[PDB]
Amino acid sequence: GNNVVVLGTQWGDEGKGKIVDLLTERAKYVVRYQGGHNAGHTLVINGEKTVLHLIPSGILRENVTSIIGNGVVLSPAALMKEMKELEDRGIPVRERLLLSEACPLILDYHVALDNAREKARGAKAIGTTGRGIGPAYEDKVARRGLRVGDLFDKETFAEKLKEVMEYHNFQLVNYYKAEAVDYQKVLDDTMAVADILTSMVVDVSDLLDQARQRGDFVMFEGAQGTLLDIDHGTYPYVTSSNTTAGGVATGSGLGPRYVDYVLGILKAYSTRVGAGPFPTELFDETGEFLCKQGNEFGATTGRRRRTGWLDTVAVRRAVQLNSLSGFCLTKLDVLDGLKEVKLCVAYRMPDGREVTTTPLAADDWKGVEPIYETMPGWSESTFGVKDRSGLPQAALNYIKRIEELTGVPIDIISTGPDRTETMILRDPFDA
Amino acid sequence: GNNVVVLGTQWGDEGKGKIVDLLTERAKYVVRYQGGHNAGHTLVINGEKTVLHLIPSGILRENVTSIIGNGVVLSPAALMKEMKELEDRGIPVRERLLLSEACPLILDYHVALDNAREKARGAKAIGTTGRGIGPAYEDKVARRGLRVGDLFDKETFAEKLKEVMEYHNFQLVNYYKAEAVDYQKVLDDTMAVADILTSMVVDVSDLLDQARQRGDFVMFEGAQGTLLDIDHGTYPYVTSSNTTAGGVATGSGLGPRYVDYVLGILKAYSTRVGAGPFPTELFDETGEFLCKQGNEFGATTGRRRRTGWLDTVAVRRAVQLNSLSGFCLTKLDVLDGLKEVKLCVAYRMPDGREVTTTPLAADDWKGVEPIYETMPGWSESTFGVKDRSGLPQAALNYIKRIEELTGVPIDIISTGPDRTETMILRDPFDA
Ligand SMILES: Nc1nc2c(ncn2[C@@H]2O[C@H](COP(=O)(O)OP(=O)(O)O)[C@@H](O)[C@H]2O)c(=O)[nH]1
Ligand SMILES: Nc1nc2c(ncn2[C@@H]2O[C@H](COP(=O)(O)OP(=O)(O)O)[C@@H](O)[C@H]2O)c(=O)[nH]1
Ligand SMILES: O=P(O)(O)OC[C@H]1O[C@@H](n2cnc3c(OP(=O)(O)O)ncnc32)C[C@@H]1O
Ligand SMILES: O=P(O)(O)OC[C@H]1O[C@@H](n2cnc3c(OP(=O)(O)O)ncnc32)C[C@@H]1O
Ligand SMILES: O=CN(O)CC(=O)O
Ligand SMILES: O=CN(O)CC(=O)O
Ligand SMILES: [Mg+2]
Ligand SMILES: [Mg+2]
Repeated sequence: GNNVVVLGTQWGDEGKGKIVDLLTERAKYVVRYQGGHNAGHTLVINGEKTVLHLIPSGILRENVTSIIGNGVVLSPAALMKEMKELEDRGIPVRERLLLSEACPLILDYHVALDNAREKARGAKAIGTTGRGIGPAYEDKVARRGLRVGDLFDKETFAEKLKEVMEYHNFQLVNYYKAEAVDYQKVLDDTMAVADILTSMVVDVSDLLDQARQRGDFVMFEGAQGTLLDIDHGTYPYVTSSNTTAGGVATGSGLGPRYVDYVLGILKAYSTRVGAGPFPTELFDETGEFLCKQGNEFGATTGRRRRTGWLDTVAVRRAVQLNSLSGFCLTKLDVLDGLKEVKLCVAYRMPDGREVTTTPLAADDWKGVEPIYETMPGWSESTFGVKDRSGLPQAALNYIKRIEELTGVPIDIISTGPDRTETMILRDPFDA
Repeated sequence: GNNVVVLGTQWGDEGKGKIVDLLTERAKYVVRYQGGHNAGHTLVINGEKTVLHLIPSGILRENVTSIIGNGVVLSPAALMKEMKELEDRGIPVRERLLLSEACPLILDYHVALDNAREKARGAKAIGTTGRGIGPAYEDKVARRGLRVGDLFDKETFAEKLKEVMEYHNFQLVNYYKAEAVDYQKVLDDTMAVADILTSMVVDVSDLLDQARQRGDFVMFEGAQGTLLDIDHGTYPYVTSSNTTAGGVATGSGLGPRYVDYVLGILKAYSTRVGAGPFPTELFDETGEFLCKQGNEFGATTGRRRRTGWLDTVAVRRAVQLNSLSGFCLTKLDVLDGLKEVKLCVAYRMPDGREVTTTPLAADDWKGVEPIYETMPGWSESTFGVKDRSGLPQAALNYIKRIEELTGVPIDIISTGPDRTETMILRDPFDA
């Protein structure tokens, strides 16, 4: 179909950035619909690396108009920092990026709050990226938050900013005993980039509606992953937005009935950065192997990622929540050399029951044990293979099993960080 | 289709409760996906009235399983209050109601906070229903909020409740100078109903997925209305949840691609309860007429509702945001006796431009003027008419014009508060 959603079926870092950059060759628009700069999407073109955070992954293509939708919490600072970094590399961001006036603004005090809250949790810290994401979504739903639209009146903005900061600082100092955030500083930093930021404003809801009516190709790019979903993830160890497919509509304004295909980015194994339940987590040599071979370190915080086997129980939950149309199996090449590979096919509950369904809130995942199916690995190299024909049978079997267990086909297979180290068996845009 | 969404295309109170109760005769499930008890849905069967708030509008049908989805903020108090009221009237709520463990809990301190925040806004008060809705969504996205799932461990719950209340009370007394909320009282009130509440818990995401695979008829019932949407409504004069169609997926767990038909409940004229922009608002005799004839008073707060002409510009925004399949025109009977009727077809911006599109944030609606198309009214009574044949031509013309202006057909016409005072031209379930 014309409207394709690319999102993470696990705990993020599945390879959304690459696949979005890969598939947008035919797209007219690329749209981020939730999250903020907590995301870290890595693109590699002819060996050249690019890490995006707030800026959509279609920014490297000039035929594409990248769009930061209303569902996104936007940090003017982060935007300018990335804009300048990309512009110095020949990417004219301002010319291909548009954003929603309904976007909530992330400012310094949000970060201070983020840090304070994480501190107060002590050993039970969520392990946020400390980018102020949570607090920004909080001011939004509370209805005191600032939005891009507020910037259109420099005067009234300063007033609104002043009272909201008086509100937060009171808490930062009196309740948390932390430094206060300077009103004037935040006002100046923001005012220094107001004209640039506002010149990219557009009515995204309307734009996407017109694009749909014209049959334009639109790609929605998700951030984080399904199990980090504020509603359906391992609460409270989740992000504060809806990472699941439903967030596409709320975060862009496109009517939900206009989603044609949902592509789940599925990593051949599992990773998680931040605290929280991880049934198939490995602490042995294999885990260490995955981390090393997969270069698993947060593209945003650089923190070492927790590793584990692919979890079919957890992935099946992602199938139903996102009404997945197909998967894109990534980093299959990272498993090369393993004597055997395992995939969780069931959970052994603390009371002894065997289930094929996942617990909701984090607490409920306690004591849950993974039940594995063990398959033969392969010594052959699959790195960069662009044809299923060039893959070992053990790998094909592993692929087929995943499909059988999930009931969803694997339409794309990635064998390397580069845009071309991939094999598209079925393109979402014409499927 | 099998999955039909019924939601408000305006500012709420369009008549969602009636139409849901009307159409669920063929439904297996009815699902609320956002909001809380701030909603007020009025059902009238053979003259008998029922006002629901938290409880879905399919509760009066025994063949229907009502479901409070995860997107809903749930007040244990409100639930029990409604449960007992309905049970004393022969409606065995506990036997036909199921709810999500992922639902955030609304407790007394949320109400206190709600009241405090509204006080702090002074003359710029949002005009919330003071039910604690906003604060509950705030604790949720912040990830400190309590959920139905937490109730499964009475011990750990008290601990979690204790620390979150210490957090909020600090603010209530030190920052707002308001009374504190008693921890023990909240703990006892909640514990007094824990067993009842938890006995209705079910995995809603999974349930709806199985129901979809079986082809069961599912009706999603929205609360509030499109322009009250936290993202797309007249911010900050909106509710704190996504009232638009996209909220169906995030608030229930059903994959977005599984929405078959979206039915927009459209009142023949406009009403708004709470502060905020209202372009076609009438302060004359006609406005007073609408209020009186339409018995316009919040079914939840009893507050007099602001009235005005039907706004096609604002409604068109609802068309695209919700990817509407059709409308259900309600309270056509309330216009009987008017010499002429008007419908806004364009906006005159403050700078002089004529536009057919709506402003986003409230501030941006300032100075906006409505441009009307005036049509002849009708003296004939349309109350209770169950056949389009029994409607005056002027009414048919008014109906056709609405369709022409919006590009969406009016599949149902309501002519009275009773379930039967209606005419279904096309049923969403088989259309
Ligand atoms: N070996 C290998 N690396 C890949 C593949 N696809 C992506 N990567 C790399 O894996 C990492 C994924 O992290 P990240 O970019 O945070 O994923 P995202 O957050 O989903 O965009 C990046 O460093 C990519 O360059 C693949 O198929 N094979
Ligand atoms: N005259 C008339 N009243 C109606 C009709 N449909 C519903 N009502 C009444 O209009 C009111 C609508 O308010 P409310 O129930 O809050 O609407 P909701 O919040 O969308 O469910 C109720 O008192 C209904 O009984 C209709 O077609 N005609
Ligand atoms: O900062 P936060 O409040 O969102 O942290 C809350 C939890 O969310 C985790 N986190 C946040 N963003 C991403 C991420 O984004 P990507 O690159 O788009 O896939 N990939 C992986 N993990 C992520 C870290 C915390 O446990
Ligand atoms: O209490 P709140 O925070 O949601 O108030 C924020 C604003 O939302 C308005 N409000 C809330 N719920 C409803 C409503 O629900 P219904 O019966 O389902 O249609 N119908 C009409 N207006 C409503 C009142 C405030 O301006
Ligand atoms: O690329 C995003 N993450 O992995 C998050 C982080 O770096 O913490
Ligand atoms: O029926 C719901 N509303 O009208 C809200 C209120 O009563 O304030
Ligand atoms: Mg990443
Ligand atoms: Mg109502």
